Amino acid sequence: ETLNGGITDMLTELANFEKNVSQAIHKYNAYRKAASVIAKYPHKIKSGAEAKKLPGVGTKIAEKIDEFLATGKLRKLEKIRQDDTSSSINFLTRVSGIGPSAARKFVDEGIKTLEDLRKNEDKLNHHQRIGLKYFGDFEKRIPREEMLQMQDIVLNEVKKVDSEYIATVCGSFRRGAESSGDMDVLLTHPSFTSESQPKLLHQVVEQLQKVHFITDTLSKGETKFMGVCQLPSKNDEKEYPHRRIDIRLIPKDQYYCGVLYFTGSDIFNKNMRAHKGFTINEYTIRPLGVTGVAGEPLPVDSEKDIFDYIQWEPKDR
DNA sequence: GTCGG
DNA sequence: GCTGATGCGC
DNA sequence: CCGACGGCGCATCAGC
Ligand SMILES: *P(=O)(O)OC[C@@H]1O[C@H](n2ccc(N)nc2=O)CS1
Ligand code: NA
Ligand code: NA
Ligand code: NA
Ligand code: NA
Ligand code: NA
Repeated sequence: ETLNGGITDMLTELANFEKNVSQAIHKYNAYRKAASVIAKYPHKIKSGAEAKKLPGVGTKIAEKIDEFLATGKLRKLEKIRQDDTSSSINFLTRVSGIGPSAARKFVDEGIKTLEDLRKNEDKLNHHQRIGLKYFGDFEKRIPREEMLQMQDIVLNEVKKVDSEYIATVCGSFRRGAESSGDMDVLLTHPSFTSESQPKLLHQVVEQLQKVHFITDTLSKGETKFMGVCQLPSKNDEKEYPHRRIDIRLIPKDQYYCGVLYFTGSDIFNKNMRAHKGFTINEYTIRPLGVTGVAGEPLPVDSEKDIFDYIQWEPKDR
């Protein structure tokens, strides 16, 4: 599955410059679509024309592939990689909270590196400071073992605040994956429905700060919390990395739609979405009509009440 | 940049 | 001060 | 040729 990796690296490299430097998000997704269709292609590509056959690979990406195969490089990438301005803008967006627009502004003012960021705490907002502070940790994957320990803590403390909460760690983790990029937790409580927040999210966040699991807050409102956490390590062991954790308060009757959605995979979702006359979003499933007019959303008490309706487990996905 | 109305 | 627009992460 | 390409919660900015 690494058979066109040079081609795939190139395309992802091009993708990020469109996103972070050119600010062309559709070009970004075009290069990424092209990269992943190629990454799944079971042969070593020999020509751009061979690749052009795949959906998401067009004439310009096929030309690029021909230049890359003939020379092992792309003049445009070589060039843009040398460029002080653009390289810097690209790199700074790796800090969580620095998007393409903040990156450009910093580089305009001569702030180009992490050091530069450090020397100017004042010019960054809260999220950006936390992303700087944990820059290295956030780029690390989380082994399954550590996620299990993190899960242990979350369920214990959620249940302790109130035994009637229901919390589920979603993401790749729930799919059995050997590692994860962060922790996505979905939270509900029987007294929170589509027509209902009484500090339900807040008092959970607070409990996990109280036992020193949550260490920082990127953002926090009534339904979505974004922050940082860390496992305790014993007296004379090296610290675990700081880790990203999100917690979502969803109403009881949308939980399982939410669960499914944040369970992923992104691939299987977009897939089963289009796959019959039903439409699905993170919240609900609605039946259509003639034009395609969504009727009222259907009740749900489980994940598998949804595997009724298209005639369609997380292990697989 | 690629697709498709 | 308040409303809506934009930036951002995912 | 020429528009679609994803949408939503929170923080923060621009404007009144
Ligand atoms: P994060 O990287 O934790 O992804 C998990 C969930 O998937 C959904 N998702 C992923 C990527 C993007 N671009 N958009 C998106 O909605 C929601 S968070
Ligand atoms: Na641009
Ligand atoms: Na094609
Ligand atoms: Na960023
Ligand atoms: Na995730
Ligand atoms: Na992730």
